[PDB]
Amino acid sequence: GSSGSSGEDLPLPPGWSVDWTMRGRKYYIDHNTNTTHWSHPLESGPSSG
Repeated sequence: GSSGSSGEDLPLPPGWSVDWTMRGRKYYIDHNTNTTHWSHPLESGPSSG
């Protein structure tokens, strides 16, 4: 099935941007709050809609 809950490339909100570090980790950046998150912002308590 799924590798291991690595990610679902969910539709990031307006203002966010994902980037891979040298090592090879995927992190999401929030330009609205100026903060980073290892896991998707919608995955853990999205509270969007």
